[PDB]
Amino acid sequence: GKVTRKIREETKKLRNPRKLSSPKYPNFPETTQGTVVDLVHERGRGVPLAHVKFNDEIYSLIATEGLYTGQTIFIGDNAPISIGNITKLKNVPGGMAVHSIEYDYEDGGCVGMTGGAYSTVVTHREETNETVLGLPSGQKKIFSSEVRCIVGVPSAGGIKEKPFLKASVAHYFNKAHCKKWPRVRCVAMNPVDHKFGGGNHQHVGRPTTISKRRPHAQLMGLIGARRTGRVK
Amino acid sequence: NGTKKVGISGRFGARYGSTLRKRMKKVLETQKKTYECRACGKTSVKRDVVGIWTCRSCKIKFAGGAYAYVTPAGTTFNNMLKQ
RNA sequence: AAGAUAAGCAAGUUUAUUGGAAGACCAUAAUCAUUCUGACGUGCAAAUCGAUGAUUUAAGAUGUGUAUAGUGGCGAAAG
RNA sequence: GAGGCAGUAACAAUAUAUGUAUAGAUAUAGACUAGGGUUUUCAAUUUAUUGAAGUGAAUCGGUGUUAUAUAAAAACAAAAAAGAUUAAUAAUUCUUUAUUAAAUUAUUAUAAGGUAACUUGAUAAUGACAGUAUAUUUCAAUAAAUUUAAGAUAAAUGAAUUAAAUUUUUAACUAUGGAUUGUCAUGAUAAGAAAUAGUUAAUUAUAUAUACUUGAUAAAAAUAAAAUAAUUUUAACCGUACCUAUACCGCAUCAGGUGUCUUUGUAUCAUAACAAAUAUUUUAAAUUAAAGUAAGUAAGGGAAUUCGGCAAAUUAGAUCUGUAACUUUGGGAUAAAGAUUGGCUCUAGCAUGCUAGAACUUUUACUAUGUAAGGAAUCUGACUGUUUAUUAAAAACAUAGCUUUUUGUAUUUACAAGAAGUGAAUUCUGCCCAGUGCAUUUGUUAAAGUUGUGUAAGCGAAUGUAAACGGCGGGAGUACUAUGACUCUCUUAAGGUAGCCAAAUGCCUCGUCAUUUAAUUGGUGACGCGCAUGAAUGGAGCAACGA
RNA sequence: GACCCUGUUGAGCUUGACUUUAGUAUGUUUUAAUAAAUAUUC
RNA sequence: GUGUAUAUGUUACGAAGUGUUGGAUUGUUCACCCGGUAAUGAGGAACGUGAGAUGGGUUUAGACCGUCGUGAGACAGGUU
Ligand SMILES: [Mg+2]
Ligand SMILES: [Mg+2]
Ligand SMILES: [Mg+2]
Ligand SMILES: [Mg+2]
Ligand SMILES: [Mg+2]
Ligand SMILES: [Mg+2]
Ligand SMILES: [Mg+2]
Ligand SMILES: [Mg+2]
Ligand SMILES: [Mg+2]
Ligand SMILES: [Mg+2]
Ligand SMILES: [Mg+2]
Ligand SMILES: [Mg+2]
Ligand SMILES: [Mg+2]
Ligand SMILES: [Mg+2]
Ligand SMILES: [Mg+2]
Ligand SMILES: [Mg+2]
Ligand SMILES: [Mg+2]
Ligand SMILES: [Mg+2]
Ligand SMILES: [Mg+2]
Ligand SMILES: [Mg+2]
Ligand SMILES: [Mg+2]
Ligand SMILES: [Mg+2]
Ligand SMILES: [Mg+2]
Ligand SMILES: [Mg+2]
Ligand SMILES: [Mg+2]
Ligand SMILES: [Mg+2]
Ligand SMILES: [Mg+2]
Ligand SMILES: [Mg+2]
Ligand SMILES: [Mg+2]
Ligand SMILES: [Mg+2]
Ligand SMILES: [Mg+2]
Ligand SMILES: [Mg+2]
Ligand SMILES: [Mg+2]
Ligand SMILES: [Mg+2]
Ligand SMILES: [Mg+2]
Ligand SMILES: [Mg+2]
Ligand SMILES: [Mg+2]
Ligand SMILES: [Mg+2]
Ligand SMILES: [Mg+2]
Ligand SMILES: [Mg+2]
Ligand SMILES: [Mg+2]
Ligand SMILES: [Mg+2]
Ligand SMILES: [Zn+2]
Repeated sequence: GKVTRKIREETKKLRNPRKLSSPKYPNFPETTQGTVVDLVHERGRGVPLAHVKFNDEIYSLIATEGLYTGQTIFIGDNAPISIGNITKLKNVPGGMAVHSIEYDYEDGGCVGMTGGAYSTVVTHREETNETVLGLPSGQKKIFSSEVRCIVGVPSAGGIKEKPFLKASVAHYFNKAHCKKWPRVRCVAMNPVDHKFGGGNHQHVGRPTTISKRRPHAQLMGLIGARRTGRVK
Repeated sequence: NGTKKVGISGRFGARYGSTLRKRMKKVLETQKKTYECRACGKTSVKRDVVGIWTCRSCKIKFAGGAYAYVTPAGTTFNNMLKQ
């Protein structure tokens, strides 16, 4: 046969990988004050970024919900908690919304980068100095304290309301996000290109649930499912 | 005035279905509307980019949602900080 | 189609204008290839010619520069 | 090396008694780049052969910067134009008037003025960035008037036709002021309107100001200073002829193919067509064959021809009346169906070149060129789109919409990133885990090591899972005849529910009934023990759309 | 001769055909020193 | 000849001179109806005749449904 589509797409990512910003905030020993300068828009991502200014140095950050040009925010380990400020994790009471959490201390940020997605805090445990967070995916993860984070819900709202009612709307989405579009179903192909292909009618003939035990080039279909079907 | 119940979604004509054009009328009403400026008090705030709202008079940009000036999940977290 | 203005009748509702949205409709130049199973068929031509047709601001057409090589590449998919 | 067929097929063939002319005929024409390389010009000898001559740059290209460890003769960048000369070069030679940069000379302000916006020698700025619609009429061009010149008519004409030149207030900001006011459209103002006084500019159509579409918001880097006058054997290296199709590529003087720009006159929407401009071109016969390739016309009948109305014919522009069933309420619709159209002389409106009405007249008026045949039903695909260069353009592919699954240590961070199936909207999505797969959890099984002994995953067993692969029976009696609501019985994982049909799915089969026709194996509507229909391997359904 | 047949002549493709292999999972041996705790054998 | 009164039939012998013609359905040959006439007779010639024509079916490479096969695939089953 020939090399299929999945392996040929990953080696096309090594010839020209996709490029993004990775915005991080600095670290400062005591509480300082900074000003918001302007709001911009990037090519790949939907959430707008913000340029703040600490000690006559301009950095880049993800914009929170209510933010206007010229406003003042504070950064430090013991800043007061309000909209757009960045404090330590232990100060916030249970029930609020944070949107950039570093895994360890003195890191930029790891969790909650996209627009419209936020996390919640559920508790504090004074023994061993740990707090449990509620991830946007729905899983409870235990975080160590003394990491610092930003208070508020991120901007850009709910983008998934109105559909791509035309085909032309989805053309410019996948082109900016560097994905392959359109896609051909694997049953329509000839049996050289794909395992499911060929035949006299369009059907599969093999079970579509494939274990994870098998090697890398044999993985296709619903890989390693614990369940299949509508629940009710 | 010419339309009975379609409204702004009459540009689509007689395609894409029925309930797909209902979902367009909810979103396109709140996108093209102008709002009050929180700074200057005038009604000149419009949208130009996804997530960026700016005023015509005072020229001050505000962060916000995709299609609305305020987000319903955005206003509930302002109340719990007031207490 | 939204938006806006007036004149009537009496919370609203008829009539007349202004405005110019849409993967809306139609032609020339340019492009493609449905039918005559027309012409030609040691041909003008190792795939052309005539009439008839389809097409229009876009998921279009095109020059140059850089990247992808044979159990390999590229593919809105006919091997 | 040379025959027959055979001088056969197939191609080329304008007029003049005197001419470097008078006529006819066909073809739009001209510049930069890619490719060609002396084909350029002249002389001599007959699209040939030989021999000479010809390409002149401080301001026209390259040489310079870069496209997120080798990239631009169309992106960025110091500076010029006329008028003439040669057999052939000319923003390059010559005349006239200019501009840039570098080296040497002569001279010198170190600040004034305005309440303010700002004016004058008195530095630290940028290269640099989508698309569409409307309003300006800058130039230019038309039209008119005038002044010189040209060509023709048997005649006639308030003086025709052609050429050259000369002419035809708005936006910001400042000071007073204290509440109104604009655009073709949307408006602007106590974060100060109108009205006054004033200071800057008016970007030359590839411009200016507004508005509109987007899960698309529309490149990089080298690059800076300034007053007045003068000077120069100061400004290096390479290409500058000619052809745009009979001087390229297809083995050719090939009806094919090949990037960009410019181009005059009539043309009441345009298109089509004709004429200008410019370039090429010389001599057989003819009222007569048959059968061909094109273009025309036809008495009476009107699809009887044929697998099939294949080919041809009819309709058509513009103004006024009028417009159905169905529907996803937007459409269907320019539905269908009728009536009018010339020429000349006037009247009436205001926006002054557009529109209504009236009288007179004729071998009657969009029709030279261009320009929809219409209606009623069925099957299938939602739509715009794409595809076997050279026998298949479709019911195939794609698409939005719906659903399942993997990942919390992503240069990117779960409204994100990989893997699969169906195919817009409306209404539905029934039963089965025995078989094969997939997931989760507590009998059999290798080697190496130790004086000797012991300990692996996997397979097997238990529990979940069918919008995972898939599957969804048969026989007997029982209420004038007839049928079986009801009952009995073999087994199995469960025994096809809601729906639909001789359908693109029914062998017997040209099934049975009705209707369409003079006559039907065709079409449509009903019937069902369905050889072998059936639910996201999706079932049912047609509004809009279809070479 | 593309249809059909023969040849101990070939090639593209599939799989519960025969024989094997890249990748991957799990054992054993190699692994810095030190102190302590716990369990199993004697 | 007659189970031939006339009319209308039926059987036998001689006889190839001349006639045997129009349409609806199907790819048809075959088949079956309508209309008419004196009478729509049976057949051969490489199952006459493609450098005479047409290309509807059959019969390469696109594609759909139903049945079989775990699968590539198959069907003198049905379509374009
Ligand atoms: Mg295929
Ligand atoms: Mg394979
Ligand atoms: Mg299917
Ligand atoms: Mg269109
Ligand atoms: Mg032909
Ligand atoms: Mg190579
Ligand atoms: Mg094939
Ligand atoms: Mg000839
Ligand atoms: Mg020569
Ligand atoms: Mg010359
Ligand atoms: Mg000159
Ligand atoms: Mg030259
Ligand atoms: Mg030249
Ligand atoms: Mg050319
Ligand atoms: Mg030629
Ligand atoms: Mg003749
Ligand atoms: Mg006739
Ligand atoms: Mg006639
Ligand atoms: Mg007929
Ligand atoms: Mg006939
Ligand atoms: Mg026709
Ligand atoms: Mg008249
Ligand atoms: Mg289609
Ligand atoms: Mg083809
Ligand atoms: Mg087509
Ligand atoms: Mg074709
Ligand atoms: Mg499809
Ligand atoms: Mg659906
Ligand atoms: Mg099972
Ligand atoms: Mg179940
Ligand atoms: Mg049933
Ligand atoms: Mg049906
Ligand atoms: Mg019948
Ligand atoms: Mg043998
Ligand atoms: Mg072999
Ligand atoms: Mg015979
Ligand atoms: Mg024969
Ligand atoms: Mg033939
Ligand atoms: Mg013959
Ligand atoms: Mg055929
Ligand atoms: Mg099967
Ligand atoms: Mg078949
Ligand atoms: Zn404002």
